[PDB]
Amino acid sequence: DSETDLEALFNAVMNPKTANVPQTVPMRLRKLPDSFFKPP
Amino acid sequence: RSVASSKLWMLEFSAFLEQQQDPDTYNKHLFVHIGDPYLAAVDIRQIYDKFPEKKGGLKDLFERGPSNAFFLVKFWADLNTNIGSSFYGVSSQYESPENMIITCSTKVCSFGKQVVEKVETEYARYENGHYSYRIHRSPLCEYMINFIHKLKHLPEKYMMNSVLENFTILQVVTNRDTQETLLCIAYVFEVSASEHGAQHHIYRLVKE
Ligand SMILES: *C(=O)CCCCCCCCCCCCC
Repeated sequence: DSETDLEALFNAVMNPKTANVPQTVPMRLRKLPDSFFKPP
Repeated sequence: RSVASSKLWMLEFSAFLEQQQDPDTYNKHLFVHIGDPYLAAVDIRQIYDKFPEKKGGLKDLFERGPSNAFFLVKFWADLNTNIGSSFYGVSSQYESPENMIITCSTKVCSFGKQVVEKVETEYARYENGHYSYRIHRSPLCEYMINFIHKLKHLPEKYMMNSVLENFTILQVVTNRDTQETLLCIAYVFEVSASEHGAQHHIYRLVKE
């Protein structure tokens, strides 16, 4: 496997049943300002 | 002077698609653009995993300082494009009190791992009691062009944002001779949903 694989990155989202990428904490769930998710 | 340390200020930053309609006609689409305000603070520890680690990585760079050189930019990118060949470019402008030879390094990352790096060296031009540095119409690498094309061919915007969740860019501007970090900018992306176009928030990166 390769974390920098561009096809795998897009495949993970297009075809989630075959997703093979690192699992991460979404930005939404991190300790960040509300403005981070609310555009001006 | 938002994106500015004590020694360098980035006045302008833009990524664009330029299309030639006919020999005398060009259309330019801005994907993202930046052009004494108070900038909110973000704990840099919250973003370390999204950028390269080890020596020369974000943590190492931040710890070496200066702390006032470190910024996080959140873009809402405008991906609403159209269609003579086209040109994908990046332009940016800087100002300094000092006459320096500067190096601009841009790393594009996936899951915090470097995929590509672009490196440019820039010399100073004297301007109105200061020095200006300009990177004009720097060609966007093929990886980024492919990335953009793949993004647009995703069925829904929620898919675009899902991909962007793990896509980052780290910009490091350095004094070539002294290796001092003049500016370090971390870039995070979502797609713009608004009809008003591309938008951004700029944050100061802090330790604790
Ligand atoms: C290759 O040369 C890497 C250079 C990266 C320059 C950064 C350009 C920023 C691209 C923003 C486009 C938005 C896509 C979601």
